[PDB]
Amino acid sequence: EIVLTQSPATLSLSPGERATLSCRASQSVSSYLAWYQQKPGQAPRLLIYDASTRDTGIPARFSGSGSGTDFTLTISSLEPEDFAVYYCQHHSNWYTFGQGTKLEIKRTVAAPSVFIFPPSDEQLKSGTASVVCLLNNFYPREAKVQWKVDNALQSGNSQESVTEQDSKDSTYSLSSTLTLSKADYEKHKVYACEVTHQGLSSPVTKSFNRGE
Amino acid sequence: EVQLVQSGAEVKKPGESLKISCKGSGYSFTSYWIGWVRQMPGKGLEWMGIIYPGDSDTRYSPSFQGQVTISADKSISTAYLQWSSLKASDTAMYYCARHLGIDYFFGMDVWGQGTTVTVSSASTKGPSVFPLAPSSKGTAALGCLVKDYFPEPVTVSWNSGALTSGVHTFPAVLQSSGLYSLSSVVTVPSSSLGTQTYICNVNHKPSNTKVDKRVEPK
Amino acid sequence: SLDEKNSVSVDLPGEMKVLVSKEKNKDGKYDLIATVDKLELKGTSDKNNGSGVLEGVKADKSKVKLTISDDLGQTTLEVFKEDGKTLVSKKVTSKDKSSTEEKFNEKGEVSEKIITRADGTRLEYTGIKSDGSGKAKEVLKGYVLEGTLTAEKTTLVVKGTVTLSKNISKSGEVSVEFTKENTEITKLDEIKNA
Ligand SMILES: [Cl-]
Ligand SMILES: [Cl-]
Ligand SMILES: [Cl-]
Ligand SMILES: [Cl-]
Repeated sequence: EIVLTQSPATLSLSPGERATLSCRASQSVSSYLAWYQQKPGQAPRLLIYDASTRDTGIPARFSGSGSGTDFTLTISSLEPEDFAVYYCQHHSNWYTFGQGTKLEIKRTVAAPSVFIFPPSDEQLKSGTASVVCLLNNFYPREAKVQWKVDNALQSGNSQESVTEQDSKDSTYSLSSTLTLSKADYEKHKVYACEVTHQGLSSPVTKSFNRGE
Repeated sequence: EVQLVQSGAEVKKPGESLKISCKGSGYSFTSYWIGWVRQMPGKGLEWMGIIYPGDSDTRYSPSFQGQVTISADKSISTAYLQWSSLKASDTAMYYCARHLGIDYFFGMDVWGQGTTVTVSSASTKGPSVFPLAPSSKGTAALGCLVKDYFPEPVTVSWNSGALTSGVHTFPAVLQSSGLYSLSSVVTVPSSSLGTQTYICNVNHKPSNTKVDKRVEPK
Repeated sequence: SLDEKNSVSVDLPGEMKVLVSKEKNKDGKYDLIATVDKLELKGTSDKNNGSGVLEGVKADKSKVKLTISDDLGQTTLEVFKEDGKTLVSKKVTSKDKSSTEEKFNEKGEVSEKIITRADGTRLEYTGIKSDGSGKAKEVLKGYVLEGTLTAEKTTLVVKGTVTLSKNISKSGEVSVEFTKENTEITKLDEIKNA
């Protein structure tokens, strides 16, 4: 089938700058390409159709161009409300949408502040132990968290989630939760969260000893 | 004045049938294709199929053929998306949108506001709230763990809305048990752990659960 | 508007012509004027080439749009309904005088399709269905042939029991169960003999 590929996956810019988004098709295709914008919590909005014609009400700073295999969405000068996910969609392959490009705000690299939280004594009376690791106010979004129990690498027993880019400082925050049974938790001594991120010169670890 | 209005959010159990609806206003509903679009949590958009309400001609994407039925009631400008036996993996956001052209394509130019479908074997349950106490230490972190509730959403404020600076409330994750869990944290100067009181206010309206949890240092 | 002294005439594919502004317009660009079927279309663009987009509205509120490729070797004429979004027809004429014209039904499907070769002969398809079938009619220099269309080939036939066919497929095959200027043979009645 004809496949659409959007580049880049993440485009990091600032208000005032020019933004170019790419959609490429694996074969030469017709002009029937549409572009959409979707902000968090909102329905998509059509911006461009037939590769180059603007929809009603769309501001002039949006424009589309391209033919054959290479299509471009250009935002002449970015406004704050332009930071969102952008999707292309072509007629071929049963109107399949592209995977999307996230347009995010570029800011200075900032290492996270790392915090580890042992399970509360109240939770342990219920039979479960949740250990929480906080990564506060970092940029860019790429961050790896690795759990260590008695220096054994943990796998398949944690969940994480990341906030949206902060409205005032443009940073991300991440919370990682390690869940074990109280029996398994009371079997090991040292619990450690290891964070890897490009703003740190080396990986950073926070840990505690159970009972201390 | 051209618009599409979808029916409200749905919380269902697996196996149940479900029929959600999309009502058109301000234009000739039977003169245009209406399409349905899926967006799974944290994912992109997926075109499911289209119907021409004038004669109920229906075209499905090969990815969704046989998984859903799209129908329309021409006399009340309403399109429908239905399942006979919902799956957990059907949990997603569903949009209807006006679909322009078959052998040409000018995109989907009018969208409904979306309909959330949650499919879980779980029943309504209020959360448990555990402290995330600050450690021995200048910036300190403290928070609340809001664990094992259903369905979404839950709301967390700090000191009854008096503390907003430095607060991060994380998106909920779905655990293996089918119950949701999230955490809310806040960074404060470690100077104020002995004097300032920190209470997190958790509200789960589906269960009418209000919890105030005092977070103290150990 | 624009006339003999304030413009330059540029010959386009499909025997259309466009006028271009002399030096430059009020706010940067060149102005373009082209009259298509009683209706004059206005468009602005850079380039001073003749290339660009021109639009217009008919008396019945239908919208017309004419785009001219940058090398001026291709021309696209689209007719929309009143909403400016429902496609009524789309014709693409090439510099070599060949063209394809699609007419869409109320559902947005190609229901009629006219293919004009460089020599002027036309291949007309009417009543196209979602199957991929329909009626087929070849317009020639003198006579008309009528037949059927299938998603596989195109069969044209003339009819005693002596009734033989003419086949044109997806590609440029032409089998008979023949001329390159598409025809010696002469006119319609005279086919039944041989
Ligand atoms: Cl290691
Ligand atoms: Cl560094
Ligand atoms: Cl209409
Ligand atoms: Cl969490």
